[PDB]
Amino acid sequence: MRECISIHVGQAGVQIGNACWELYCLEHGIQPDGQMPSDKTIGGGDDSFNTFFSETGAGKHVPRAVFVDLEPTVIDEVRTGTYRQLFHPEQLITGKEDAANNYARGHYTIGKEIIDLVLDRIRKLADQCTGLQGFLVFHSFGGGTGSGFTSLLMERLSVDYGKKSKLEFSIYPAPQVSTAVVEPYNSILTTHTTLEHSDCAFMVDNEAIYDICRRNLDIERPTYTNLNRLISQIVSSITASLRFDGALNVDLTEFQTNLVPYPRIHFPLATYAPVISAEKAYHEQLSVAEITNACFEPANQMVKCDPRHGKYMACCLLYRGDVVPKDVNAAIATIKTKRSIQFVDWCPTGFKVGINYQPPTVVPGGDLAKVQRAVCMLSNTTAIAEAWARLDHKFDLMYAKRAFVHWYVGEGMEEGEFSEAREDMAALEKDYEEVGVDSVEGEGEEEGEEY
Amino acid sequence: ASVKVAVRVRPFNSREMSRDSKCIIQMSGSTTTIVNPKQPKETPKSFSFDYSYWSHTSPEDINYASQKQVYRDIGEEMLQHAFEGYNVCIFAYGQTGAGKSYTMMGKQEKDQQGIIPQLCEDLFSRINDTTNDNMSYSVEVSYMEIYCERVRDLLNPKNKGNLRVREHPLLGPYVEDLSKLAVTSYNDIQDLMDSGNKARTVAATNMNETSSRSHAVFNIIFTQKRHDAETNITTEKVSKISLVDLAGSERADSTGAKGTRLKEGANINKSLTTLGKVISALAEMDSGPNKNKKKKKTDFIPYRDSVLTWLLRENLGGNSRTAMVAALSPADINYDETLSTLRYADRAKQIRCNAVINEDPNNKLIRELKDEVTRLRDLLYAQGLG
Amino acid sequence: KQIRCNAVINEDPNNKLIRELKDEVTRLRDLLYAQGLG
Amino acid sequence: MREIVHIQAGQCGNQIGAKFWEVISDEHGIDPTGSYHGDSDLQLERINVYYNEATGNKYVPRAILVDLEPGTMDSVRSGPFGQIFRPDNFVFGQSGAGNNWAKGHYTEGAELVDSVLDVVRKESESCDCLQGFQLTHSLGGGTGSGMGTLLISKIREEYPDRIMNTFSVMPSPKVSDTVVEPYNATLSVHQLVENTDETYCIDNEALYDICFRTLKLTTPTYGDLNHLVSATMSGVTTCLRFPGQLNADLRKLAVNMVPFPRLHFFMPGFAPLTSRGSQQYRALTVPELTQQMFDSKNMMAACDPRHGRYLTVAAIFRGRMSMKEVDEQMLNVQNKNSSYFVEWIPNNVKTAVCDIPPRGLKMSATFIGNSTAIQELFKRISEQFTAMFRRKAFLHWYTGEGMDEMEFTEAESNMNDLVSEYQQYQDATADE
Ligand SMILES: CC(=O)O[C@H]1C(=O)[C@@]2(C)[C@H]([C@H](OC(=O)c3ccccc3)[C@]3(O)C[C@H](OC(=O)[C@H](O)[C@@H](NC(=O)c4ccccc4)c4ccccc4)C(C)=C1C3(C)C)[C@]1(OC(C)=O)CO[C@@H]1C[C@@H]2O
Ligand SMILES: Nc1nc2c(ncn2[C@@H]2O[C@H](COP(=O)(O)OP(=O)(O)OP(=O)(O)O)[C@@H](O)[C@H]2O)c(=O)[nH]1
Ligand SMILES: Nc1ncnc2c1ncn2[C@@H]1O[C@H](COP(=O)(O)OP(=O)(O)NP(=O)(O)O)[C@@H](O)[C@H]1O
Ligand SMILES: Nc1nc2c(ncn2[C@@H]2O[C@H](COP(=O)(O)OP(=O)(O)O)[C@@H](O)[C@H]2O)c(=O)[nH]1
Ligand SMILES: [Mg+2]
Ligand SMILES: [Mg+2]
Repeated sequence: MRECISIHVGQAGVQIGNACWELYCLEHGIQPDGQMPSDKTIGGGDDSFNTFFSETGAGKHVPRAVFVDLEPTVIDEVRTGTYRQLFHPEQLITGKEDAANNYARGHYTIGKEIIDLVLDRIRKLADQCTGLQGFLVFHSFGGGTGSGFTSLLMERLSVDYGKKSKLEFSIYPAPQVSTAVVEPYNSILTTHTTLEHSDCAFMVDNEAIYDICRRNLDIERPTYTNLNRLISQIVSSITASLRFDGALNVDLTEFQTNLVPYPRIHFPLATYAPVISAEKAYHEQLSVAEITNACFEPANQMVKCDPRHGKYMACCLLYRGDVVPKDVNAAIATIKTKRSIQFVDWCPTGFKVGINYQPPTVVPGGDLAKVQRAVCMLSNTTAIAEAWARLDHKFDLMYAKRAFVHWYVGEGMEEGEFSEAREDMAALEKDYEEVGVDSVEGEGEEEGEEY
Repeated sequence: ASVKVAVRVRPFNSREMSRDSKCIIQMSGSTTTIVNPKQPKETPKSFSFDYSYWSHTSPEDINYASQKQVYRDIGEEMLQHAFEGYNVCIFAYGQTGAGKSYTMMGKQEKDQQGIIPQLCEDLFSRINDTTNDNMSYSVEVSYMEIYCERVRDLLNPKNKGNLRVREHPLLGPYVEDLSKLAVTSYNDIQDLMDSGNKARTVAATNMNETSSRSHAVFNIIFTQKRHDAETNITTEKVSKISLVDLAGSERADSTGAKGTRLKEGANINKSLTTLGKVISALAEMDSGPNKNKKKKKTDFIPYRDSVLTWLLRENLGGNSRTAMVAALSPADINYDETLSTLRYADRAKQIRCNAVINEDPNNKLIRELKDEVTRLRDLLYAQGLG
Repeated sequence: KQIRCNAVINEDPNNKLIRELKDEVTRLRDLLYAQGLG
Repeated sequence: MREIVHIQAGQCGNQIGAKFWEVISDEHGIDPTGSYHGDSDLQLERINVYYNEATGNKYVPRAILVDLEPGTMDSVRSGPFGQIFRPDNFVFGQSGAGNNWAKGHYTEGAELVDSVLDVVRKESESCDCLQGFQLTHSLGGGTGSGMGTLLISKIREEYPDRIMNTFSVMPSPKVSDTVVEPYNATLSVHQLVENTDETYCIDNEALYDICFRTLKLTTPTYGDLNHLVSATMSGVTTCLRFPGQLNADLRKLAVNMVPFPRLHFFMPGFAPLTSRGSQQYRALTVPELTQQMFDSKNMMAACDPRHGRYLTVAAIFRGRMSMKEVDEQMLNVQNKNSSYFVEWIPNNVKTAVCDIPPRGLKMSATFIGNSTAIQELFKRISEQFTAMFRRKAFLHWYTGEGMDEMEFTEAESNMNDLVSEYQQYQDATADE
């Protein structure tokens, strides 16, 4: 029973959770009311996969989800929506104001009196679980709740459970586009928790996904629904290895064993290759080589960063559908001969491969074409440093004059939690710069004894 | 420094007296002569060793060697080498039931004690006599056996488990979780010796009533310290004294072994055969590069084929000064076996070690640089430039 | 009055001694080779 | 009555064992449900080598299945021959090793090793005269490598006099499926060189090369690799089961192939292999099998024999054929390729002949080589090992589970010593 508990914090977290749970319900043939007529039609089976859904006596299936936010609006949209009967009635929503783009308000003042209930319900979910693999936390940098309350919850979880993996999916601020004036402060103040407590953090950018939607899917006016659906596809590709049979299955521990060389560099990028519209699904073969090559194109990255400016440290490919090992081997072999893709000299292997038989599903009303093959790549590289550096600059431009600071100090913080965070960012950037340097020439300086 | 080689011949035992008692071993000076009983017409083959010892008759004075004689000749020399700061080893060799237990351990109740007790007593006397305000000494003991490719500890109380052999990157092989006991007086180490000899595995066979069943290694770690508050360095010297008693080769026909006693013997023979190869291999290499030209291209020594050769990697060659004591049997019936020992002994002297021994490489570098500064300053002063 | 603090550095005495002795050896050798005494 | 206990560990070992039990089961004539439906009288004569006899005229294979992830076990049970195995031998836990050798050997496997040894002891006690074991696993993986090494160590501790075989799938230069393969491979090879009598080397690159070039398949899967490997395993131990003009027990192969104890890494091969299109053209005879066995491209280890020397080789033929032709062909192979054999082992070719071929063939042959070229493989791993160990690329995962740098260093030193021990005999002209 490869059980995984999902936690959604903030508006971005709740909406990505809506998309994710729509996809999960469609994958296993669960109706919006929690019933599964597939078993009744067939007679019995294991289709109620215990990764996400828990089966009660009467044939209903309750998801292993925990939605949290400080605004009643975002989750009251779910309590009276299509999926109102699917979730347990307990949704952990503080009937008060919100963090208000304020890390201090979400971490110290209002984050209290809601953390205890959240931890209690997480404990109740964990008690029902046997062989719990880890957590999947969804949130967004730049928001008050998704920064402060996520920090508090991650701290408490690291205190309590400790050894269980805690993966992170977060929406990083874009370089140019933004939706708040105090995004850099909230983003920078979360580095301590996203570093010390998480085991692997996946970052995505709205500008990159908008570019992908405009260029590949030919959607000129996308909304957040398309972005959430793409992120849901990414998470499903990650988690499919422990729900369906396959030639090579990759658990959540193999992830961390293969992708993170050192504890402090666990920030891999993610990407999905066969992102294509229904009309353009024709005129294309969609073979293993094509999707595998498209995973490495800088235009297809989900974060505004150029891999050509850095070096690849580790790669994990997860294939779905009608795929065979020899095509994957040929794709990796032809990739290794390209000079535009550089690997660090101290990781000569540089690839982890997993294959799953279940092909990706299509959500009605969606925009992704039905395909026979797919691949999700997760790549730990050094180009991500750039994504920090720009944001770091922005932070300085506001902290030189102490703008917007009185709101933060008026809720419980002092200015030093505003420098300590900056120094931690600087140290992280120094680490990323140091790891990517080539080994010094003949690293034992030089050698050669008599004979 | 070449390996030192001693050979010794023992008197007749009951098995020899009951059967034909014709002697074949003769000794004169440093020369040991063996004569083929089956071919009296043949040449009296002879070998020149560093030391040879005749223990056949005690009243007479024909180069008779008591235990104290061999002890002075080999063990006292090697102990003096140890005091100068050199890792040191003495190991026994030959065939089953010849002389190893008598030579190395001896009979404790009698005055004819083996090399290990006399070395330990002289070492304790020297550390007690030469003690001073500045000088100081420390000593530590351990004792292990190799039974069937498995290491066991004797000085420790009953530990049914078998220890694990490991490899420090700089110091080479060692035995993990080995009870290294601190000792302070001759009586205490004597008690440890008695307990260790009791703990060994010994079984009776036709060739000998107390045939040893396991190789044994006795290690003494000695530390020599000089205290000075101004210039001198404490822990000036550290040395390792290794006395090795090997179970001898056996033949199933004469031994009469069956079942477990046979299987043990097989392992013993294996642990000897590999050892012989190593000795031969080592000799040729240290003969070849030294004499041939100096090429030093590549030569492989099969150290890893047995745990005995693995643990003694630094003893048979490298960073130690080593002596080899061969035990002979005067019986005519034993000739075809006895000569074999001599052959390997004849090769044993060819082996050449490489021992320097230092400590605290930071102090080594500092001392080297300071000595260079002093030498250059003295040269400048002598030539009028200082 | 925020001012530059710099890093307080305390070198190891062993490394200092080794470096000083190496420099002294080099200087004395360059002196001795100069006066054609080496 | 000689017979073998069988152990399977990891995904690769489990799948290869499943395919192997389907092949052996045909030769002996066994229904998937367990009943016997053969035609020849000699199939049941020595069936006890692999199969225990149940009450209802059924036959239960003497297999042990080991893993830490339950999923593979399900794939064995929900298969063509899933019901043949007794449920009591399915030993498994939860929370698999995750490609971490430390978890497999020290932390997780240390708890399941007791149960696995209990089942192994139960199977071995009922044996009339236990010959030896054989283990199938992958060195470059997680639970497979670690638990295989641990079980090998324990069994050699408890059964020192019996043969301990091993079929290992090691990393490849180009084919790589895990980032941390060198660490697992190095530690596994350090464990195997001490505690094993025979170790057959298998590489995915060589099997894919055989499939593409020899068998001309277009879309090979792991089924074909398992097919080739299982054919090799059935070929190795033919002579315990069926009569022959000149038999060859496992101990005979061990004695004749191993000159020194640490040199027991073999290169396997099988013949004939014809692609299903050229079957009507070639004549099948002993010279053709001899030519195909010694061909470089037919080996399963991806190490060219031309880059070294053959310390020893063994040829096990199956079929009705003349001994004179076999001896003449082996002598001709020795004489013509004079430079690829060592000069101090005269007649370094073991020969065995069995009178019962496979069911669909008139003749067949298996080749077990022992050559210095295998050093290349180890060298490659060692190179990659250094490239990660010098910077400590992924060492925190291993050190967090109760290891240290010293084990890595000693494993690397042992591997280098083995690599040096092969080269010694590799060069010609022993004098200078
Ligand atoms: C001769 C004929 O008309 O059919 C042959 C055949 O065409 C060939 C091509 C067979 C065929 O092999 C393959 O096509 C193949 C594909 C992938 C991997 C391995 C083999 C055959 O499939 C394989 C099959 O092999 C057997 O039946 C053996 O007994 C084999 N057992 C099994 O394959 C087997 C598989 C599943 C269940 C039960 C038995 C065996 C081999 C060694 C030791 C013991 C058993 C045979 C003779 C043939 C076909 C069917 C075409 C060959 O294989 C073997 C092992 O015999 C390919 O090289 C040989 C040469 C044969 O001529
Ligand atoms: N991809 C994606 N991003 C979103 C979505 N909703 C919000 N975001 C991101 O979230 C950022 C705003 O922070 P929020 O997470 O909404 O803050 P919050 O969770 O509402 O918490 P409060 O600030 O206290 O209200 C914006 O910059 C968006 O980029 C969404 O539906 N999809
Ligand atoms: N030179 C000697 N003078 C007097 N007695 C001796 C002499 N050499 C051996 N003995 C005795 O003869 C017997 C055989 O010697 P012993 O030392 O036990 O053989 P060993 O070296 O132990 N052979 P093994 O222990 O199997 O490797 C013992 O009782 C010894 O005390
Ligand atoms: N020949 C063969 N090799 C396999 C198969 N499955 C996996 N492998 C190899 O095994 C390696 C992965 O090891 P794995 O089975 O995951 O080890 P485990 O995790 O301990 O069970 C890969 O490098 C593959 O090349 C198979 O079915 N056949
Ligand atoms: Mg909000
Ligand atoms: Mg003795």
